[PDB]
Amino acid sequence: KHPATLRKYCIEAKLTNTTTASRCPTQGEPSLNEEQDKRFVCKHSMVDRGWGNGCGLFGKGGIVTCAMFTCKKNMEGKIVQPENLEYTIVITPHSGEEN
Amino acid sequence: KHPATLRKYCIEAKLTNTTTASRCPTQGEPSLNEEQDKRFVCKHSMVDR
Amino acid sequence: MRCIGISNRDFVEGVSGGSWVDIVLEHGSCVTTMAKNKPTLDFELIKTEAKHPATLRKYCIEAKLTNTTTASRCPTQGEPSLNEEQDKRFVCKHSMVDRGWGNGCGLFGKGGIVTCAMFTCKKNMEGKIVQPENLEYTIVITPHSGEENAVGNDTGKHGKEIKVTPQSSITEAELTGYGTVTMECSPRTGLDFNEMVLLQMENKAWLVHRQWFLDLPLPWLPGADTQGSNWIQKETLVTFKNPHAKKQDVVVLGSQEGAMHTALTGATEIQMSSGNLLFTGHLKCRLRMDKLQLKGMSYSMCTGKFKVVKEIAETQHGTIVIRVQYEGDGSPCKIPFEIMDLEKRHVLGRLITVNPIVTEKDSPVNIEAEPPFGDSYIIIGVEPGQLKLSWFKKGSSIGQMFETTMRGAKRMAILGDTAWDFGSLGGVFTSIGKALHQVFGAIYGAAFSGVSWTMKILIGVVITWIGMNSRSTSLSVSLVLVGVVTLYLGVMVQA
Amino acid sequence: SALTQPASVSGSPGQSITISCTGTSSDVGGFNYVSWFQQHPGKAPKLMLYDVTSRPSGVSSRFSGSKSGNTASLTISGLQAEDEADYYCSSHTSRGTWVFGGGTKLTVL
Amino acid sequence: EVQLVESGAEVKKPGASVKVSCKASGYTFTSYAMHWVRQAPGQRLEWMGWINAGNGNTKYSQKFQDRVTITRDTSASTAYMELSSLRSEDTAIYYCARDKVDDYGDYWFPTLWYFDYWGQGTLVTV
Amino acid sequence: SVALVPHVGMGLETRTETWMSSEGAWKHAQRIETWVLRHPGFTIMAAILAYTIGTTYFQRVLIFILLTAVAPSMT
Amino acid sequence: SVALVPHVGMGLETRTETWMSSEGAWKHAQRIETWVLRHPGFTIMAAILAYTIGTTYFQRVLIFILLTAVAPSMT
Ligand SMILES: *[C@@H]1O[C@H](CO)[C@@H](O)[C@H](O)[C@H]1NC(C)=O
Ligand SMILES: *[C@@H]1O[C@H](CO)[C@@H](O)[C@H](O)[C@H]1NC(C)=O
Ligand SMILES: *[C@@H]1O[C@H](CO)[C@@H](O)[C@H](O)[C@H]1NC(C)=O
Ligand SMILES: *[C@@H]1O[C@H](CO)[C@@H](O)[C@H](O)[C@H]1NC(C)=O
Repeated sequence: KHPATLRKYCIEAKLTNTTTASRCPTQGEPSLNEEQDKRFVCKHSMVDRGWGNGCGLFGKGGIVTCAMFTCKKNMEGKIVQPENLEYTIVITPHSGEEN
Repeated sequence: KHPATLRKYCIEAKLTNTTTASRCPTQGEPSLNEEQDKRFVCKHSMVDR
Repeated sequence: MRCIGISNRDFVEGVSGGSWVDIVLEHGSCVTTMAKNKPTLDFELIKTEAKHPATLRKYCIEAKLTNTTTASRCPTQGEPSLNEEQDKRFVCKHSMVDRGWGNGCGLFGKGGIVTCAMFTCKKNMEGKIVQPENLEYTIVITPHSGEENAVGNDTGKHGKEIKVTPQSSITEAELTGYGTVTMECSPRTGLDFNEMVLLQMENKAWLVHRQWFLDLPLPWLPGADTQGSNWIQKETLVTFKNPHAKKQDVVVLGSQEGAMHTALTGATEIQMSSGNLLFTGHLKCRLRMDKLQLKGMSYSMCTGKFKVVKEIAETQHGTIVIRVQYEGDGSPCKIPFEIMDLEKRHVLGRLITVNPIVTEKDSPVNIEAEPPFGDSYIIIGVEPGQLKLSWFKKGSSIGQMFETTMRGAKRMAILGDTAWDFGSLGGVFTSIGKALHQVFGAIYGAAFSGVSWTMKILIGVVITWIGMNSRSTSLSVSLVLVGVVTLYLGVMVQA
Repeated sequence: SALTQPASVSGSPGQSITISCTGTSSDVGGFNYVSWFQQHPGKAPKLMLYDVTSRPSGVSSRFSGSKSGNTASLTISGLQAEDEADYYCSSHTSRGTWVFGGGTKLTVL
Repeated sequence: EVQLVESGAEVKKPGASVKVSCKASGYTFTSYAMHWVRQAPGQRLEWMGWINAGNGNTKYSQKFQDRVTITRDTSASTAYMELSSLRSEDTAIYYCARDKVDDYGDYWFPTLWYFDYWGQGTLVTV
Repeated sequence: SVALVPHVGMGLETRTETWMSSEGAWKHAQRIETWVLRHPGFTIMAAILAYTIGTTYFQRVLIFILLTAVAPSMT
Repeated sequence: SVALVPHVGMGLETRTETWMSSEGAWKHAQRIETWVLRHPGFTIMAAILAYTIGTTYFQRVLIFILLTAVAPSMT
């Protein structure tokens, strides 16, 4: 009786509002306003940069990709205190009744 | 000439809008809305109740 | 310039008698070919297309059950029967429950019970296959002209792309001004598409092994099936629950999409929405540079002043690219470009954009050159107003040798026994090495298929220890080599 | 975030006139995605320069581009009457968008 | 010849919606991304977003993000720019400019010569 | 399930990054570590049994590693 | 994947039947059998390695069994 929710797991999500930011080699990390929000899952990585894609240098430029994480289905896990633990027992004598 | 800034470092900060939340024992973790954005510095701890 | 700015660049230098060279082309990589009298070219595999896929199996990743029915039989009366057991769109199970007077039975025993439900697929993943004759590799050949396509699209040049198919595996590019290049490719050996399935699952496609695909534990349709209703392994997507011996029930096992995603780790993802495009794999081609000629070799030195309009930069491969503009007379002139020392007594570096020339006065040309490690000076132009550029290359020659050995070993790891063709000019040593690699790789792939990288490292360590603790030197050395190679491959296996 | 350019500019014919496009470390101080567009009245913009300095095939060689720190500059050397137009500076920013200058009106007189 | 042609001028009332098209010819429509750039009467050029004709991907300016919709028609080699809930500030010429996507079909890094070809410009008034 | 046969040692591998290659590289070892931390009792028994069975220290370590690696996964 | 961390050895089992006891009782052994069939080469080399390392048939057989059971698992 009266279980308490201990944790909700996400089993089906969706990603939206994906965004990316790049920086030229050796200039540090890119910045995304969405990195501040925790609803956005983000990752930093390196891409090849050079004259072709607008950089004066020819190194590994840092890049950050951010997408909004939204949960669609849950796996709630509840807990019960042993006090709210109604057990039910049925006692039937061997009365011999027909049924 | 024309140097590009590589990183900013904080030498003097301040804290404001402090909030706290607790959960009864063995019921998991407290949840604060302020924990949603990274402007707020947070930490989890256990206090007897 | 297309091949610059890509960290997986390869430099193939030298063509054999016959003016041909063997180059393997990879999708993420690029190849710059340098020959003595020939111009420098860039080769990139930019697309592999499989056409006319044929489904061989449609798996069910999510189903539902609708029409549950049960038949029950008293003990010693045999198993029951439902009319829907004959039905292939129903999934059935036989169990036993306690029976007796209380159940209206009269014999007090284990009465067999059968429960059936209709299996309906809600989501499936196709397993299309493609005939090896239907592949089409698209390749772009771009020469180091030092120029640009120019934005004015009324004339569009410098963009030769050649399509290579198993039927037409020989094709020539007509690079304007440089003659023509002939590619003699072997698409039938790049990838064994008779042992691969184009696995498509909810707007995401992977390239997977065919035996792996046929071994998946999900229910499947033959592939020609156009109505479902005959799923094979329906039992893998349902569970029959008989807690105690009261009732039997059947329920579905939820969407298998995430479990499939977990199963697909180690499978290369492809595109299958607008055609089946595979941006993975390699092509082995022979480069015919015989009818390939440098452009403007009849021209004369500029004898004018150059200005640097794009400041000299160092690419990821130890070379330097600069963009200079000519401001002088005699517009179609060879550009005097040398990598000398400070006193200009010795030639220290060799330029890569071979025979840099100026076609128009107001048309910058960008030169790529390979300087030496350490101090070097880039000289452009002649005595009046000659512009001398300094440069320091930070590496070491030993470091470059180590890096090249590492790159060659990595190429062997990926293109096992095909790494011998990446720059091969024929020869007997290359053939012997390739044959030995084929013989050894057959055994290695036989003995290490289906093993994760952690298991490879464990086995390599075990074999290395066994070789170390071996009385025989002939056995010890071979075992240690096998162990070290196994450790290397395990440390560089997942991709 | 708009790239800042002088509201107007004027130069006597046959002279050289320069235009400035000051941006941030992301738009014009971080990348070479600097382009100059010339727009005559009642007409669509015309790409005059790109990659800071490179000029289109049909674009005259009188047009030269420079970039220093967060500022990119466009210079005109002939100052012909046909050069009198409105010039816009654009850059591809670090966040994947395009920002345009406020545009400078060049007048020969 | 690589000519870009857009629909004709239109008059709309505040609170309405306007769709503008840009027909691309002379080049592979699927190989280039289509950008929409609007310019208010006697004001600066403003970037709105782009559509990748190869796969229909889009990126809008933070401004216009909620009102502008960009679509392409591979069959007609045509691009569309839907602006909903027009206001008095939306009166301006709406240009279309192209930029080639990479050989993968992904358009994330532009080419240095982006916006090399423009449409004539479509005028919208509210 | 399908997740238990994760298309790893099939060859077919290239320079291009595979699917879920960043995580699956170490997630198995992470899982084994978590299991060993959550079930200390079995690991002690595995060490004792390996010591009893393994004549040399090489055999003992090999047996212990195999036992502790197969205990959670065999589940 | 969660599917690699099932709820088997948690020690809560009652006389009542569990979620997939019938199905999952032999699933791992079936997987090992199928893997060993599809990849014989690793089986021969594992047998050779176990025979070499194991000084007594007990050690050799145990090592071979553990190697064969763990190879598909990480796979
Ligand atoms: C995400 O995009 C949607 C449009 O699909 C928009 O309504 C929403 O405001 C966006 N959220 C953020 C945080 O930008
Ligand atoms: C923080 O507190 C101040 C008052 O001290 C208030 O004006 C402000 O809105 C608060 N902000 C947040 C994010 O709680
Ligand atoms: C299954 O049940 C549905 C009711 O939802 C019924 O319409 C249909 O005829 C049944 N099909 C059978 C029993 O084969
Ligand atoms: C069980 O009891 C009910 C009511 O007492 C009776 O109707 C029935 O016949 C009995 N036997 C059964 C249900 O087998």
